[PDB]
Amino acid sequence: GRRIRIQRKGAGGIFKSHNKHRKGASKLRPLDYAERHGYIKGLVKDIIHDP
Amino acid sequence: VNVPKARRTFCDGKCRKHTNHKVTQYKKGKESKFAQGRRRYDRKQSGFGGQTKPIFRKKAKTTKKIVLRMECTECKHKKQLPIKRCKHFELGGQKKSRGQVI
Amino acid sequence: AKSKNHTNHNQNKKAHRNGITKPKKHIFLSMKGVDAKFIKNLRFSRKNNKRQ
Amino acid sequence: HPHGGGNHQHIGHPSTVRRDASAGKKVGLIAARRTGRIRGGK
RNA sequence: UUUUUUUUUU
RNA sequence: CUCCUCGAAGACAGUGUCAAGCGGGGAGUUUGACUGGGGCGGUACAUCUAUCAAAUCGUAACGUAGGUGUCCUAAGGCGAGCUCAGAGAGGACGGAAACCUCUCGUAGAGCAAAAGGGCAAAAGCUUGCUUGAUCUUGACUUUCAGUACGAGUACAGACCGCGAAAGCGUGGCCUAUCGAUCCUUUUAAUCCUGAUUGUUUCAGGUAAGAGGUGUCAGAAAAGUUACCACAGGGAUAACUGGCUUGUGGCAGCCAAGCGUCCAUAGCGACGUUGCUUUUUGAUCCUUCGAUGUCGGCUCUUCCUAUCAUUGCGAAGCAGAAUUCGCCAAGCGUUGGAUUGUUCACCCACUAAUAGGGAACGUGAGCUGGGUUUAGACCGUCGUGAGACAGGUUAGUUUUACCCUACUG
RNA sequence: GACAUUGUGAAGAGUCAGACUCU
RNA sequence: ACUGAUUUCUGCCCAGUGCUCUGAAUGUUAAAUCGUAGUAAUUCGAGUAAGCGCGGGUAAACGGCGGGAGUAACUAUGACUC
RNA sequence: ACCAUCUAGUAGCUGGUUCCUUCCGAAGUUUCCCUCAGGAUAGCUGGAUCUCAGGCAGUUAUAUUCGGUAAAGCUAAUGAUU
RNA sequence: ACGUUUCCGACCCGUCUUGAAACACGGAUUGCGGAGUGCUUGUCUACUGCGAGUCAAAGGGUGUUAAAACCUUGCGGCGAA
RNA sequence: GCCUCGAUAGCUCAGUUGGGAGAGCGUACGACUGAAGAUCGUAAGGUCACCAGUUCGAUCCUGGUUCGGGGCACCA
Ligand SMILES: C[C@@H]1C[C@@H]([C@H](O)CC2CC(=O)NC(=O)C2)C(=O)[C@@H](C)C1
Repeated sequence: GRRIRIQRKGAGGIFKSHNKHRKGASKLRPLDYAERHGYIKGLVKDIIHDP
Repeated sequence: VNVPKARRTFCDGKCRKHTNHKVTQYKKGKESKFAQGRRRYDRKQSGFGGQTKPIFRKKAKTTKKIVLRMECTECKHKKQLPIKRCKHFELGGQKKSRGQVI
Repeated sequence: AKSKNHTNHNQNKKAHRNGITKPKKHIFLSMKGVDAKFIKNLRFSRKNNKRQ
Repeated sequence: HPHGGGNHQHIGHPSTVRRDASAGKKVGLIAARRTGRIRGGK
């Protein structure tokens, strides 16, 4: 027989993620001296919708 | 089929005469792994290619020709005698009686 | 498509085409298959008869 | 598809397939410990 | 432990 | 100050090689033959008996009735003695049937088995002793190509068994009861070889057996295709045509009876003689480099075994009416509901609502409702792909300007 | 699963006669 | 993966085939390893993982979900019984 | 899918297989084969000739034999049957 | 004589086939092309040379009408067990 | 039509190589009960479907006959 849709999904062609308008990856700050020996203050500049 | 355990018959060895023989059943010996045929078969089987010789799968015989191996008691010379096919075979069994109630 | 169809129609004609060959006349001279003891005695007798 | 075909739309074989099945065969309930509606807590 | 029924009128 | 950039795991994981398990995810291949088409069924595939079989032998069909893949240390060999099946007549318990006795008893019994041959101081029954069911080579018969296997025959050489002996004995009274190459395995020689010389293991050889091919002269082998393909086949099926006519339809002869009495007005059982190809079968002759395969519509012509009408004869013919029969196809034999239907059934009229042929008339005349590709649904069946004269829905109907015929 | 990559220490048990094997 | 808006429901069966969970389980298991015999090839024996086999679960997993007799004040039927 | 090559792929199957005269002239039968549209095998046939110059014959006669079919029989065995 | 007319005869060839004029297939007409071959290996047969021998290989020598012809083999093939 | 399966007390079902015919319900008898039913103790019961054969003896093993039941009966 032929390959099934599940098999075809692995080649990453028409099955790639649609990320043209994504606003970035959700990630905490990299661990560093401030976070390890105190705290650092940041300002929440925006709340936005990620496609 | 019942066959006596001892039989007086011609001895093909040194005696060249009729002598007593102890009768047993011949059993096929174990196959040696260094026989030329086994060596060739193992070498052929090893590798890629799958099975290389036929496998028999259409057994039809329900019996075997029993071979009586009879060893002379005077020189240990051994004879092999095949008998006809039989379902049941016994050596030196109880001889049949006559005119007895069941 | 039955195809057994045995018959003996033209076989006698074929056999007689070249004539039925009768056995030769020297077949009665050979001593093949004669008793071994008799043949042995005959050999001994023939070996010893004086030519003259 | 392993489920395709037939004069009736039926799977024909158990939908629960083992974990180590091949790439083209691992379809359905993979390594399912159980099946059917869950009655109770789980 | 087990323990079902009793035709109608008088 | 510290040559661990900060954490987690850590000689485990991962990696390389080998080994085992799973592995229609994938690959390659197979999925016997015969066969009154194939399939299903069966084995008529190796095989023995009687018959077919037509008085040598031989002789076929999926012809007829049966049998074979076993069984036997005796049910082989041999010596001896005896006679079987059955009948009659007698004898406590004893009876139709227990055992004993005497007569008769050509085999009417038995001989492992199927059938057929054969057998009476035996080939049968009882019993004694035995292993010739042993070793060896040739010749021959059967099948037959005069090949092989299997089976058997008559001898020859050895060693034996029984018998007093002549004699008999190589398995079974005879006709069936079975197996090549390669490989494995066993037995045999105080054997041959391993080629640098030797010894011992090991291995390989010469000879005879066993392990099996039952499709039995002997490949290692599951399905489906309606998504299908190729080479062919009218050697072979489905539609027409051809032969046959069991079946279907129609018509006769004798009369036992029905018909109030009366076999023949009208019928006619038990029997029996024919006719027809508008039924369905049997066959496989033509067609598979194709004869477009149901029904209806339309339109001709033909046949009658005559429904109606014309002319008549006979009635269980006093008349609307009705029945039988003769000469008779000139002329008619309709409108509809249901169903794709041919058939079928009903409603109504009618003089009548007769039966049939023409490639089951008629698709380059139509239609396409059914059947009969590919899509799809249900029931049953199948593990599955899929199957189902089971039901259901949708599914391309090409070409005449040629010859003839016909119309002008 | 085995072998190699695979190094450095402890505790227990078992083999031996300081070694090996395992956990 | 199956089913296929909403509404109302989704019964019984884990025997079979699957899938899955525990493993003490010497039941069965390859290579490797170890021991015995032999002068050696080699022979014999022991361990010997996963799997299989034992046990449990699971059907909105594949699927499946019966027969025969008698019986009621007319008959018929059969609530009932075997 | 398409293009080239392996590739003039194999075919027990279908089709074709090109001058004249003369002479001879068949078979569809046996056995074995996964054999039944095919092969091998014997038979039938042609050619080359060679060795010789009376023993043969799809015919009769004589002599001797084999058979269990037609007819016959069941008042003879077996099996029916008035 | 491939002209005409008379009398008799006269179905279209090839092919598979038990059976073809066939309502079996190929063939509208003409020209040209078009199909048992090459080689290796066997066997029999015919002819030629020599004959218990025969043929000689690769090679060498020679050859200028020099890819030819001519000469040449302790040994090789077949045969002689 | 073909291929299988079965036939056993009044009903439903076992049964052995072939040497017994059984299990349950039903029927009959006695007991307990005022009486019936449950309960207790006893008894009798089958065409081994029919036939022929095989052996010492067959319901059984083999063959045939009758009845019932199951599956297949496909192309076009
Ligand atoms: C005697 C018998 C046959 C033998 C063997 O398989 C026969 C060979 C035959 C042949 O030529 N080639 C093969 O590949 C098989 C075997 O082992 C057993 C079945 C027993």
